[PDB]
Amino acid sequence: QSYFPHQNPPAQKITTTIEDYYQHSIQNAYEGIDFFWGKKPKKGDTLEFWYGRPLQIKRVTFRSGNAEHITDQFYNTVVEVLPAFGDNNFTTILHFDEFGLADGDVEEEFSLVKAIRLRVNADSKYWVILSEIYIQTPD
Repeated sequence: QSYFPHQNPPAQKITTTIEDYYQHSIQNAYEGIDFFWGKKPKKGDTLEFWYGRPLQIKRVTFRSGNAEHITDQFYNTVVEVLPAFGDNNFTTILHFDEFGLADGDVEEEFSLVKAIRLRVNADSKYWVILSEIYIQTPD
């Protein structure tokens, strides 16, 4: 599969500073339609999911690359959350690892969020794919 859809919590806003490729938007990937395909990430790029009410989350999964494009990962990129109750600063919860996967259980302290984002810490020589985005709730 080039893509693993999921029903994710409805987002109020989804922003990215990464130019996408035709029919491969970040909204498409979040909404279960098809994989995200972005041009080369740059230092400082973000991809953000904003929620209109506090959102309880249990696990986050961002799968970068896919079988046909194994290079097209998020490198040197963090997953951060903006807690619902706290100031306007995101906190890092995960990194894209040696498999290009950012996946883990969210600690309880960071689990009630206003936003989830990816933030890129270095330029990449490759395009980027998200083939799985799963914001798992306790429901």
